[PDB]
Amino acid sequence: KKSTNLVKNKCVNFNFNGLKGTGVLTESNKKFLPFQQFGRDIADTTDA
Amino acid sequence: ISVTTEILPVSMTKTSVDCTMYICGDSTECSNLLLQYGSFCTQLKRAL
Repeated sequence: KKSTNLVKNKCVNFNFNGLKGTGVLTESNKKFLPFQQFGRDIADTTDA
Repeated sequence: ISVTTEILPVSMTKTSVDCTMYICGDSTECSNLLLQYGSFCTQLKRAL
């Protein structure tokens, strides 16, 4: 694969480690743990 | 001389739904596949 700079606050396509999606990315105030990679909402769709 | 209270509902909240966002979401291939089923969306929209 290749790599590309990170853009924020614009609706874009993203491919994070095989996770494909379309949306806008924003800085987060959430706190994770060293054994976690991403979070989920009620409908088991990624949010962070 | 007595005063009594009665309560009666009148109205109800109004909702609207989107087909493609709920069923497919952010994937175009699902939309192109769903275009070949029917016109259930028209019925749902008319009822709502």
